[PDB]
Amino acid sequence: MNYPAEPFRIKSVETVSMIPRDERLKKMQEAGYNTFLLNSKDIYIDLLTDSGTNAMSDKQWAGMMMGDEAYAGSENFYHLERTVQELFGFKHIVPTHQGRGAENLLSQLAIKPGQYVAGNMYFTTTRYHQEKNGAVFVDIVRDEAHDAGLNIAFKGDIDLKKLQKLIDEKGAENIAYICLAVTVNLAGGQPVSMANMRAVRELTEAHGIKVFYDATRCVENAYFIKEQEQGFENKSIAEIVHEMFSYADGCTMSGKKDCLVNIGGFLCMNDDEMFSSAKELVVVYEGMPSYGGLAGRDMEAMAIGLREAMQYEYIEHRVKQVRYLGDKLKAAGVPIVEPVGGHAVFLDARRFCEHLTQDEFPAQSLAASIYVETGVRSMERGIISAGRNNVTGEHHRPKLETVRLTIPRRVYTYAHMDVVADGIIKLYQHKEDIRGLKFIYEPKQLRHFTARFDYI
Amino acid sequence: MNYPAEPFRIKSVETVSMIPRDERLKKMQEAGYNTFLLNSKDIYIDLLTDSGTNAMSDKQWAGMMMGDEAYAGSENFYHLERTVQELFGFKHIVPTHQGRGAENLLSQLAIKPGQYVAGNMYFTTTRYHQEKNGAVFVDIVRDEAHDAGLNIAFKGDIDLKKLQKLIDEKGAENIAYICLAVTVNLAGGQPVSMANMRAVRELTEAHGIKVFYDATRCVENAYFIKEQEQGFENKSIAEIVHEMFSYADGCTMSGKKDCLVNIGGFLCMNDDEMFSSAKELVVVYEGMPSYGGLAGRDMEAMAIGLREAMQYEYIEHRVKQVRYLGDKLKAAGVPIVEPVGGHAVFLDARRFCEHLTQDEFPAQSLAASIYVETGVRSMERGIISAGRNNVTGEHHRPKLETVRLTIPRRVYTYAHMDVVADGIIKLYQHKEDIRGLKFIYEPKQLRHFTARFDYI
Amino acid sequence: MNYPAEPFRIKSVETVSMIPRDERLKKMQEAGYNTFLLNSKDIYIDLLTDSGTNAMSDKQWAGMMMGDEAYAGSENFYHLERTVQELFGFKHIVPTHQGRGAENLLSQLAIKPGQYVAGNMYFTTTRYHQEKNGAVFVDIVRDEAHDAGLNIAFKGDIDLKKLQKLIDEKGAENIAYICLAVTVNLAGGQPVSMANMRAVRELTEAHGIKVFYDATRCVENAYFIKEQEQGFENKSIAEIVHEMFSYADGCTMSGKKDCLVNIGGFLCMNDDEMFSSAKELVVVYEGMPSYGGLAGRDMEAMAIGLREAMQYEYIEHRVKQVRYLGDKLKAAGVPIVEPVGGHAVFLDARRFCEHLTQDEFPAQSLAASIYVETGVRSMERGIISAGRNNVTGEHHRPKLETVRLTIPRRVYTYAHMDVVADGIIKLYQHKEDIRGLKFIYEPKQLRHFTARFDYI
Amino acid sequence: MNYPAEPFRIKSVETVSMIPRDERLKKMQEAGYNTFLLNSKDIYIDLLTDSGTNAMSDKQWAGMMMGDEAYAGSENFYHLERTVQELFGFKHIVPTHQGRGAENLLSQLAIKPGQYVAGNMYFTTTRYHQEKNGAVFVDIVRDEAHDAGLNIAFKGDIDLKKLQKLIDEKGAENIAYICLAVTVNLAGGQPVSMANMRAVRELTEAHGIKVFYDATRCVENAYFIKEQEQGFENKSIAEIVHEMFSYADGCTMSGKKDCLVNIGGFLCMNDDEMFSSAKELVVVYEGMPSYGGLAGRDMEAMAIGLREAMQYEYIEHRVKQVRYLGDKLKAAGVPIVEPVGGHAVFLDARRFCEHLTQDEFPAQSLAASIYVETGVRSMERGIISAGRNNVTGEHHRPKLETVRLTIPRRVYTYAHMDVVADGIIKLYQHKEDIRGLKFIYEPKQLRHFTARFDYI
Ligand SMILES: CC1=C(O)/C(=C\N=C(/Cc2ccc(O)c(F)c2)C(=O)O)C(COP(=O)(O)O)=CN1
Ligand SMILES: CC1=C(O)/C(=C\N=C(/Cc2ccc(O)c(F)c2)C(=O)O)C(COP(=O)(O)O)=CN1
Ligand SMILES: CC1=C(O)/C(=C\N=C(/Cc2ccc(O)c(F)c2)C(=O)O)C(COP(=O)(O)O)=CN1
Ligand SMILES: CC1=C(O)/C(=C\N=C(/Cc2ccc(O)c(F)c2)C(=O)O)C(COP(=O)(O)O)=CN1
Ligand SMILES: [K+]
Ligand SMILES: [K+]
Ligand SMILES: [K+]
Ligand SMILES: [K+]
Repeated sequence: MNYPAEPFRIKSVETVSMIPRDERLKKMQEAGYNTFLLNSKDIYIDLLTDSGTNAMSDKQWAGMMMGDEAYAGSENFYHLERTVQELFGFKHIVPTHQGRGAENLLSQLAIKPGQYVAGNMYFTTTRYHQEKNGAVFVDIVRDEAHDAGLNIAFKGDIDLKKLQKLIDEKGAENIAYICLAVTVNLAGGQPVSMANMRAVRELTEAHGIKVFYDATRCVENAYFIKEQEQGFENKSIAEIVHEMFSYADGCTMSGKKDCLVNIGGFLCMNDDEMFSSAKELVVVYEGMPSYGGLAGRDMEAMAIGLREAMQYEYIEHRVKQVRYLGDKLKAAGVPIVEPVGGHAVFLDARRFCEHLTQDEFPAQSLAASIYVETGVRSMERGIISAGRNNVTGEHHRPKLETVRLTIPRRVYTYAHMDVVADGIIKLYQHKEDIRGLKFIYEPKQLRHFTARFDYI
Repeated sequence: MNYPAEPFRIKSVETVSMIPRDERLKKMQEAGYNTFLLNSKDIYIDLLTDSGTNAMSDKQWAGMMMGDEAYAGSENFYHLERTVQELFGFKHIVPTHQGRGAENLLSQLAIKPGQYVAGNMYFTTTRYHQEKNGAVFVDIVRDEAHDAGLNIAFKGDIDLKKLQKLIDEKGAENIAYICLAVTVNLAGGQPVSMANMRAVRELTEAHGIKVFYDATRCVENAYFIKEQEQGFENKSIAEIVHEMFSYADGCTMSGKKDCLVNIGGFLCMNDDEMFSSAKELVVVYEGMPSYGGLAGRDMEAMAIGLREAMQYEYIEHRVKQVRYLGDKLKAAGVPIVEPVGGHAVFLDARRFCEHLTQDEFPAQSLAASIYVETGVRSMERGIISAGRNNVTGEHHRPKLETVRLTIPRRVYTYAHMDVVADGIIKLYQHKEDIRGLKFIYEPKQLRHFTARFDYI
Repeated sequence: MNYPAEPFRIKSVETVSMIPRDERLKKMQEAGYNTFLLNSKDIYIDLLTDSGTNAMSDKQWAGMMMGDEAYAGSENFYHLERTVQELFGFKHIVPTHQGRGAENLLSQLAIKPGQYVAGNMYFTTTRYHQEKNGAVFVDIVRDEAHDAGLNIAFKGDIDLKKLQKLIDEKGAENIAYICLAVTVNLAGGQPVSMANMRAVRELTEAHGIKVFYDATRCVENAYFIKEQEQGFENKSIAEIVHEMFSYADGCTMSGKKDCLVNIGGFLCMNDDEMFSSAKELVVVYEGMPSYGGLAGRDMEAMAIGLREAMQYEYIEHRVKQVRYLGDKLKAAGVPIVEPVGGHAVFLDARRFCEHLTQDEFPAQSLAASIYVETGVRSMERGIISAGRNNVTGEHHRPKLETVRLTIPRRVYTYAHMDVVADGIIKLYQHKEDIRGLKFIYEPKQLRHFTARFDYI
Repeated sequence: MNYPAEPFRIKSVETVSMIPRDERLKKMQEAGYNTFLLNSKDIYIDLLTDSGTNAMSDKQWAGMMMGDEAYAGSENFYHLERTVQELFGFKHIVPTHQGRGAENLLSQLAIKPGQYVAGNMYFTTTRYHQEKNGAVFVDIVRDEAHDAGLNIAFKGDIDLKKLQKLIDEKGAENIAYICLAVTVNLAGGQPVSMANMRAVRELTEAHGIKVFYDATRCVENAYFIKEQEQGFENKSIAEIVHEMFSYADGCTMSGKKDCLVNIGGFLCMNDDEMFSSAKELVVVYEGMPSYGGLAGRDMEAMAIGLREAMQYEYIEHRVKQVRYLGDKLKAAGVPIVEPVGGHAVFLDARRFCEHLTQDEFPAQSLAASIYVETGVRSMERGIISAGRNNVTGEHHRPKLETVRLTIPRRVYTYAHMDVVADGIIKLYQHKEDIRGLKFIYEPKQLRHFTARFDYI
């Protein structure tokens, strides 16, 4: 089916409600026109992020009651370890409270100052942690991933020619590692093909370069592989996931996405020495190698969640619900990044706000207008998030200037998607009304989280 | 709005799945062609009943962690007591584990053998408990309630002429009480108007006759009053509910319906003497006057749920979701009871299976076929449920021969409704294939729950 | 150990507090000097009963999150069914909301008016249900069970000579069944030996008489067999429990005791015909044969709890904690029923209040005084509970006139036991102050639950 | 009362068990004789730490069901924020996943390389983050805090003459801040007096020096003030806590101690500019200013638990339960740190193992032997934990060479304390059997967490 019914039913609910437009106007201004700064109770449908906002199952809530809260050697850590070893096939695991805790560890463990890290498109926390440890980030994603309107499969693939050029020009020894993300968040939640994963393994292995996956949305990625990559139509999601990670030396994971939890992450690796070093560092920032800044009950819920995520009907519906929202938006001519990704519809604010230049922050302003007009919260994924160039002080200027309608797993229905689409479509009819913004307060890094703006 | 989005979002889920038709064929025969005898894991979408199958809120689950499990005087009982006193306006409450526990008490308390009980249509457990205690049930519902296809408002209303006729012919002193149900389940979930409740109160009070409400779906009932009775458009659901019970001497309640819980009921009354007698009897069958066969945590969840149920947007959506299913079926030509009621769509098995006689049990067989062809469980509400005449031994033979597609509160989506409608519409295309049934095992009372059948 | 440390640790808590003496004085008066009528919030340590007041484990609370709330065929019911079949060895089980629900079913199913039911001492709800159905209760417990101060093992044993006498004088066909309770609650929590169950099975079998156990505290009973009956020292609690029920035709169970839950019970039987008849009747009073008036989650919690109860260290500590309280009392010369039973210490009010006659209700008044002086709630288990002779209207006058300090499973500590002991011992120093009571309001049955009194 | 009964009762339990000595011997060797490396399942009574191991209340578990899991502006964050503002009286709060996350933030925010941080005794993570950010740690605790056997009140107090000397010799501008911990963990859980907090506040404010409290066991600290400092006997615990922090510029807090939770922490400050900088940094390591690496439900549980901690009878019993264990050990002549502190009894391993030198790691070995002989886990708090001098590479070699029997809040009973005491006293009788240890694996920082040893 184009659009399957939910492969689950509702066990428990939380209410939603909408404050009137006059009040939303005030709230948007109080938040300095940054949706990050709005309060949860003032939001009707919260599409800021699919991170940590997921609905857990009855089985996970059973796990929540069985936390072994020991400071060291918790049974829940061992359940998590066994599960990740079985499903991902990595030798070793260090839990972290969430994904950027794992990025902090990886970056300190695997980067020498002066080295290059090459990735399939930047990510905000990921790039900050690479740069603060002395690395230069090099984008090796295929060109197509920066082309918003282009409807092509596997937009997240690395261009092997860009990888080869980095190697030839800078030398393999000067490359800390390749960061391969599945899916690619800022490209629109775009998947990477198994073919590309295998090809990257082969090239890097030949030159002795390590490859660490960002595994955060690896199950959405696995779904696209099953759906679209020839040869995989009859493989299980679990088989796909396991093969994906066989092409990697380790991974960072925010469990707050595809592990279907509200908190949690981990760092994996095959190398014994790196594992030892990781454990020496985890106690500095996170907690013991057997809790990593998580309560025992959360290691448990994460272990259970990862295994649930492998169910075909669950992930098919997950992805197709997002696709449904995108299809409704397209049917009305609303410009979006194509194809629709695993976790979100990305409005293309470059097209939506043609009357604004990127320097007046059209994505940031569009996200504010969406809230004011509909009570829906969405996220800036453009020039603000991209941050400043750490050598020149200028904005990084991504080609993609987008607003992310991000869907938490198992929280909303198609009726909620219809409400979102209807509201965005009405706003599009008067898109010329959206005004440019300027900074009135800009943090020194990861500025999108807490920046404040005013209208031009 | 015709069909509002859910005014809540999902906090936790439980998976659903479907076993193939060939296995369902076998399971249906193992169940003696009676949907009550099917196992839960063998059912894809379970519309057997809206009783006790509801999804609770996060707030209710918080109350589930706060059970004061004292054998007597639990703080949870006091919370329930004051909630019901506030919302229903009755003087006294006695908790029971569910509705038929309250029916057992009322019937033993209020019936002298040989007396009449008059109601707006029979109900199965209610009539059995009336008859077990020596009463003769008299149906005083308006004639239109028995006319499946007749689309009129407030089909649940008592015909005051029938009540008057009973008083005239039998004498007021020979009437134990009037049972006034809101809504009327077996009529299709049909509401009773405020005007009717008032007229019933006036006539009964003039003859000294007691009126006990069956409050089980009172909130659905209050919704229909708000929506359709002129003079009530601007009243809150809560003030409608309170006014309704101001015309009663007490009530039975299965909380497993409109109190949004999985177990729980109670008996209310204004009379001090009956309250005293009720407390003497509750300890025989249920438990103390302060737990009545419930865990403290369940009195808590029931108190919280009754109050949540008064939110307009919740109950508007609840009722319109049922209406949506009914609208799809009607549009495709599938025969249903009209108008659509508060809790369920009722297929008209008489019209659906015109090739069968009522003696061949078309509702029971239609329910079996629905399960075989779709994995949806539905309920017989026809000749089987109506039981036998306890004087003559003949089947009661109700005019309404129906299969009930019953919707748990806050559990399913419109997509689930679409799946259900598609399946029933497909079966309707070959309705001539539905075969008649005969009993192979018949229980001595309430026979629909566990009777077994074979095809004739 | 005489007194083992708890074989568990605390996963969660609820607070306790004590209102001052002058407030307790007022509350006791407002409660008509009946401890049943006190509110939970006004109680410091609530020892009214071990029924439904148990602390569940983390595993049970895990189970509480996994309720399959289906109206029929719940997976939780099948887990319960398979657990009871495995552990008790009965063919069939019918769930009930608690114990007296099962007694209602048994008594209606197995008693013809005019017949005798013989038991190892009466119990309150049990005897009422026997009588209501037209049986005469005959006490066949050994004489020693009525001798409060006698310290002998297996006081709950049936006297085979009394059973034989009944067979000889009334005929086997006039005995509905034998009701063998393990342990015997009103004898002081006294166990029955395996030797005795064997002998009763043999005598009843020879005469075609049925034996139904009251299984309510069968695990406490199994503990005494293991501790004290020759040949059982190396048998597991589970092995002992299974052998016990191999001597029975069925059982009633209140799960609210040894199944470690807050609500729940069941009826078991080996006979196919009785099982069919039980299922016809369960739907009248309780619910479906597959929920019996319980939420799915509670059948789950009860299935888990029954299996947990078989852990030797748990039930060892359970029983020895009670024994600890009894030993502290005996050390101070406070008169109690001997030996200490499985679930409670029974103060011997006959000796404690030797200045009052039984017609002045010493046990009722002692219970009132204990609350006033200490904030501890305890239960009348004497002339009040015994009720009225249904032929003569006089009080039944049990030899045992006792006040029960009943200990919920896994709730209190030895320090709590010490506080209770200190309070009772202090009261004992001035026991002469305890005043006689008289009825002010007397229910027609099970009078102890809600009766009100005043000082003579 | 010397030792009060628990001012709560048990709501739910988790089982404990003991593996036999021969298995414990093997597990201990497998853990390289480091108790941190043992598995929770292999531990009978786990006294490793009071961090994150607490039992929550029913009210907290209710709060666990009401997590608003929004990525930004969660209602649970606002509850935590207003709770801490009310109770601690700081202007601003930034949540962190636990204490060392708050220490990472404070140290990066408030230290310029080469500055001094002075504190009332070192702590492990605290000193590491100070040093890693370029500070030199200066111990300004009174000399008596380092004298295990010296029983004096308020041993945690800063020596004002050491602070004055630091200011005189280094200059106030070269002091990054003062770290004032309440209680002082490594001194034995020793309280700081209100008089000392005032004196430190006066001196630091005169030189424009900031004082940040380590708030981790501030409620235990408040208890000692109430119990022992003249002029506070009639004040509530909450009034005392609020006054304490009125002498501070901010705090770090691990909520995993006195906030009665299993995960959680925060950083407080009064200064607006520092709040802004902390928010710029929190997003790097932890998460948003409104979740800081915690699930919404954990911010809820922490807000609830901090408020519960202020209950006098709760904290009185908490501290007096520790005292009970300490009193038992002292009476048998087992050497301990005196007086007994808020959270633990510290065995004095220098005196316990007088036949060993500190170079042979007697605290580390004594902890290993306690586990082998008793199944009780305890913590090294001596030469291993103290780590190496970051200039010379020599062991810090603290005067206090101790093993900590650390008591989680609301988890164990006095009977568990008796079992622990019995086992320690028994081991003390053959204390000369305890063998010296040497490193076989030594981490580069915080080495006690994962170091492995072998017998000399
Ligand atoms: C592919 C990847 C992520 O998507 C990711 C997180 N994602 C978020 C949360 C967030 C992160 C960065 C932002 O600029 C942002 F505005 C929102 C999100 O909504 O997209 C992390 C970091 O994992 P943590 O969030 O568990 O630390 C690593 N890798
Ligand atoms: C208007 C009313 C009810 O609808 C009702 C129950 N209703 C059910 C459950 C059920 C009852 C009787 C059946 O023949 C049946 F097949 C199903 C239902 O599905 O409709 C009760 C009794 O409340 P209890 O179920 O809490 O005891 C009293 N009054
Ligand atoms: C050996 C047996 C029991 O002990 C028992 C109950 N016991 C209670 C509760 C109660 C019962 C009767 C009283 O007079 C009383 F004051 C208190 C108790 O505290 O002892 C039941 C009945 O099980 P239900 O309580 O689940 O219906 C059957 N059999
Ligand atoms: C006075 C203070 C603490 O006691 C403290 C922690 N205490 C622990 C856990 C632990 C910490 C350090 C160790 O060497 C250790 F072996 C155990 C403990 O058991 O004592 C923290 C840090 O708070 P976090 O643990 O929430 O990050 C800051 N300040
Ligand atoms: K249910
Ligand atoms: K209870
Ligand atoms: K923990
Ligand atoms: K979250």
